[PDB]
Amino acid sequence: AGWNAYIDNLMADGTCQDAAIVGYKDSPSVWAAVPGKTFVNITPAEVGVLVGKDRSSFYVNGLTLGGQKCSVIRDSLLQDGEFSMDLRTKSTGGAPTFNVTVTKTDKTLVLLMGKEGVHGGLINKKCYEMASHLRRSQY
Amino acid sequence: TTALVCDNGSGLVKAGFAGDDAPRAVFPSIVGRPRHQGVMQKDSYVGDEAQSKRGILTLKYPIEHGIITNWDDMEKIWHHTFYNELRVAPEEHPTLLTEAPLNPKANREKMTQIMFETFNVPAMYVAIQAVLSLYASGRTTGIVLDSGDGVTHNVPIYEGYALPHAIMRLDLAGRDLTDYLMKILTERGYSFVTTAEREIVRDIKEKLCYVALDFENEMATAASSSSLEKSYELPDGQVITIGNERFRCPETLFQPSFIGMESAGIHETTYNSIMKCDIDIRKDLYANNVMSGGTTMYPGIADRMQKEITALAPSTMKIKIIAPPERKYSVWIGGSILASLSTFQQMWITKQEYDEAGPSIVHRKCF
Amino acid sequence: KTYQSRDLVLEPIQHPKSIELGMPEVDQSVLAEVAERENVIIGVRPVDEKSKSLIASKMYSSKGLFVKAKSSDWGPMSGFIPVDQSFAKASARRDLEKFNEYAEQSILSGNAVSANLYLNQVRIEELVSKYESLTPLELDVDSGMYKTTATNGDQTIPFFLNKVTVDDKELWQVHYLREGELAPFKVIGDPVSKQPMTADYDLLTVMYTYGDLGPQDKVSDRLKELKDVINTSLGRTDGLEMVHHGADDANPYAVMADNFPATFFVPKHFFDDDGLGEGKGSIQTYFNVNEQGAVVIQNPQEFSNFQQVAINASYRASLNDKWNSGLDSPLFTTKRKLSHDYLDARDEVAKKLGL
Ligand SMILES: Nc1ncnc2c1ncn2[C@@H]1O[C@H](COP(=O)(O)OP(=O)(O)OP(=O)(O)O)[C@@H](O)[C@H]1O
Ligand SMILES: C/C1=C/C(=O)O[C@@H]2C[C@@H](CC[C@H](C)/C=C\CC1)O[C@@](O)([C@@H]1CSC(=O)N1)C2
Ligand SMILES: [Mg+2]
Repeated sequence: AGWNAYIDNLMADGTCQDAAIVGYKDSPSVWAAVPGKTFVNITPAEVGVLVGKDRSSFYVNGLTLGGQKCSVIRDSLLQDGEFSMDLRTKSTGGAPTFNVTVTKTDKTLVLLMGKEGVHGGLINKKCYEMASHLRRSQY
Repeated sequence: TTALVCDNGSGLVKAGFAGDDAPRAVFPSIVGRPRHQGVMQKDSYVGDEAQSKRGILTLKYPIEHGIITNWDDMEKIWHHTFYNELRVAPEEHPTLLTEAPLNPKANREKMTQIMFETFNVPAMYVAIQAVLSLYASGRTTGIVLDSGDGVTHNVPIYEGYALPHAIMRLDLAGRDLTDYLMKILTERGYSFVTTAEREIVRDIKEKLCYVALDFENEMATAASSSSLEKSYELPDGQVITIGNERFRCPETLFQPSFIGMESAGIHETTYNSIMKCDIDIRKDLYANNVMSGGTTMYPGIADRMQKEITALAPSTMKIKIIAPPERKYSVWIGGSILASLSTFQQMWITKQEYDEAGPSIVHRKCF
Repeated sequence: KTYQSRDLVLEPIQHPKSIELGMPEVDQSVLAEVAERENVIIGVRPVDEKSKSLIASKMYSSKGLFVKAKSSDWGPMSGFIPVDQSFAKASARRDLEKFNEYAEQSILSGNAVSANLYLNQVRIEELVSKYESLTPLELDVDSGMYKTTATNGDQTIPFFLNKVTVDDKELWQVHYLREGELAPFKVIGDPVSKQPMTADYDLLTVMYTYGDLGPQDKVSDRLKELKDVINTSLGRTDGLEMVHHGADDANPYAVMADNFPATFFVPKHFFDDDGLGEGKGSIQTYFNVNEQGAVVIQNPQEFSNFQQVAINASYRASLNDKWNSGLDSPLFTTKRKLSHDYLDARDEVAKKLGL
């Protein structure tokens, strides 16, 4: 599918290190993602935690995206006009951690992970703008 | 072009320029309007000027418990800050404003709209007060206990991001402590009830109060000797002796039942806040407890928090309380740090972004 | 052993020498105790060395506000402000009309009185023998006074000194030839005590702990209260205060003898082994401190280093206080004097934020 063009668009300005568009209805699957990165390995169990009815068990010790442990910073998944979650990876020692935003549309999750030092607000705005474009195209 | 940093407190406005190590202006957060409200000197007075003319004006606090409640009066405060205190044209400076933890979405949207539409700032950013205090300590992960004049919060923060699900609020802060000290001195036969008497008691509180390491032991010492007594000269020339009131007043932070509140104390809400965070970050929070705000200035408060948190936590947990000497102003100082970094230019909301998205741009960009 | 914090490097003082100060050491000890009790850093401008005995006598008042007439540096009036400004320093002698008008207006406005000048025996001995400012006194028969002349200023003017008893004290009254006739010499005196004004203790700067900074209930009430504590501690008779409320204009003048050597007084924790930090040493290792606790600041560079050490220790000049402290700026700007805790935190945050 021509979904790779959306990944190229998200990765164009050099602020992000990973990006993905994931269908979450029925049997979830990665429609498009940056090859060899983390989001490409997202599982249906991980999608289930992101979109699940329970909005508190992921505060015990976070959640994973492609096996990468993340903490939830803001859960705006059920907030009108946002439908997003902001996360930050969890690593060891002085290893860098990165901001992630997930935005939910009618049929997809748009996921974006920033490079080191890229502010979560920049990633959230970028993810929001792509999700808005997809909603206009009935996705 | 220099960015401006404004910390709008329930009690005091702290304002200045990014890159400076202290605010240039610190003034009371009050607006005074004429008592005569008819039709046939000035529409309003702000801060220092408002208090001087207290006899002819009705004074109000536009921020209650850290949240803006009177928007018309808040615009008067911002106008005064820019034009009278800082002497700058707001349209020439990017402006960093602070907000309380858990500030409603409608309030942060209105603050954004007022900055761009009323003051025409070129860019702006809204930061949570406690996060800026953590930056002023040279950290990006930790848990801040911020207690000012109007509200107290425990705010755990991961890499510069406050964790709202774990924030705890205690609706008890410096003003309630002043009112409690007024009540317990009045119980001795003195009379501290008026607005002017409230200011005398606030001065007694700031000068002589402290946090006891062991409250019951300190009460027993106060009842068996005069070793803890201090004298204070009142404006009329009378001398009042402050004894167990010196430590009973801030003890209310640890025991809110003293003022009839059923809330847990600041040590218990610190534990509760840490426990609402991921298991993986809890050791880092316990080792990085930063105190900020005027109500954390009591001598002995860091040693008391160290003892109380040690008693709650697993015995093997490494606990550290950081209480910087400049903590009355660490929110402002942290804002000056953030707004002076080259990474800030990518964080601010520009007028172009505001024109494209409207006030809800503050949800996306500021957290 | 060496002190280091960012770009501030101070090497321990090798072979510390004693520095001559104008302020009597009895008063230096008082100010050292005030700095400790009030937990403030107090800086005082140098006092002219020759006026020390005048101040130590505790008989005179000190220079108040609104007095623009100049003091004298010659004759028996040395250290005082003569009503006739032809007897003042050279700058007044070359602008007589201007300075005589300042002296007369200070008396007409109630800010001063015209007072007789009495000197003690210590002063006569200093002027004749220690400083050789006056020629040896020669007794006259007709007046019963001793004639002398100055060895600097206008050496042709005779002065006449008379032994008098003023309230159980044996003093010398100064007389001169006013329009050719013997008359009592007049100096500017305080309007309450009526006593001649000597140099005062002019505060250079006051640096407070964070707790004492911020808005005030009432141009500063915090400085007014500290000045009252200082005058109370100095214990002079009511009306003979050495420190005055308020401050005169900044003035477009400089001269090193007017700002250095300054005497700073600091809280006693600065003198401990961990005074400047955990293992950074005591303040007296890097700054010249005398036996009375006076921290002696000799030049603008030392002042800048001292100010940085004080700001690093969370002592700052108030926002509400107005000072003209600086002179010969090595780097006396806002950006150059930022606290090292601020700069270190900014560096740490920049690193953590990916910069
Ligand atoms: N030395 C001190 N000891 C105790 N309390 C103090 C001290 N100094 C200031 N305070 C108190 O701190 C309060 C002001 O602190 P601060 O400026 O942090 O509050 P704020 O930012 O205006 O309020 P908030 O953040 O609650 O909206 C007042 O209640 C004041 O009496
Ligand atoms: C010196 C000072 C301190 C302060 O914290 O002031 C702030 C703002 C102030 C506003 C009213 C007051 C009469 C004006 C100015 C005093 C400002 O109210 C406070 O004093 C209130 C009332 S008593 C108390 O503890 N907080 C706090
Ligand atoms: Mg505050």
